[PDB]
Amino acid sequence: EFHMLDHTGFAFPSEVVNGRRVLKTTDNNSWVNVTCLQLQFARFRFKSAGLQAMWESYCTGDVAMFVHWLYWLTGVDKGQPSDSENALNMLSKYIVPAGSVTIERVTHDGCCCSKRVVTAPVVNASVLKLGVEDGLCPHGLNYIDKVVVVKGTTIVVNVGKPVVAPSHLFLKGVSYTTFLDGHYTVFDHDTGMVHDGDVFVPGDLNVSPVTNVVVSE
Amino acid sequence: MQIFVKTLTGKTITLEVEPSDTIENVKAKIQDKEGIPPDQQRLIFAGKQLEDGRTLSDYNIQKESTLHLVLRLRGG
Ligand SMILES: [Zn+2]
Repeated sequence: EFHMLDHTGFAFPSEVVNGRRVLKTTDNNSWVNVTCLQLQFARFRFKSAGLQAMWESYCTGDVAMFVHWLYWLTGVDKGQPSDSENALNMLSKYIVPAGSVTIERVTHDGCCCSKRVVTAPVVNASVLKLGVEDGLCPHGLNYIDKVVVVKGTTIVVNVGKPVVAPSHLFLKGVSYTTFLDGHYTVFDHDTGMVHDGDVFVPGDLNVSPVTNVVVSE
Repeated sequence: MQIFVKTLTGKTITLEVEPSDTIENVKAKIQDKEGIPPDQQRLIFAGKQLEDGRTLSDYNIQKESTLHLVLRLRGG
């Protein structure tokens, strides 16, 4: 039972960098840092008042309880590296929906075609404007799945490996989680600068392998 | 029934499953064919990550459905 547990071990030294709460790189916690960064970039709130208080505490620099809860929800032990895209997917059902994404599933010639609106805070789709190939149609051609409409704020999580691509080919977003191999960072679109633990270093999206993006209409 | 899984190398495999098969059971089947340990598998269907303890029926996964396999990242 989470409330019974010692959180003191998860009190990672934190800072404010470009107005964002960030954790010092220690104990393989980069996954925690970029998960929490994208929650701030997306401006997400939790359905539970108890979780939302833990989140507000994290942002004001009382990080231990919300960080522990992340480890606890995801089944990760202190000092173990993990997966931000997994953590974000597991966080999704706890977050108040604040937007939607329309996914077009089509063939180049239009043999078969559809659109579906997804209204979860975290949606798994291509982070590229051109989309990804995804399964064969009854007529016998491979489907392309791409994001074609953005309402409010969603976090799009790539269906695949981290993606290296000329920056213009990515879905338009405010922030891009990048993975190098591993170690997680966040490309800030506004500044063109990179959140790497508790420092702000220059970076290039064209060579950043992107795993997820905060999209906002 | 038959469903399809898009593997890490972009090729498509076939699984023999029932609607009442758990996501753990589907992951065990991908492990048999792909060698990817269940705890390292993330399965995507209709933009959703599938949860352990739930079944294919809970997500309305019908025959000739294509799941997407994504390998777990270790970021420190
Ligand atoms: Zn077709």
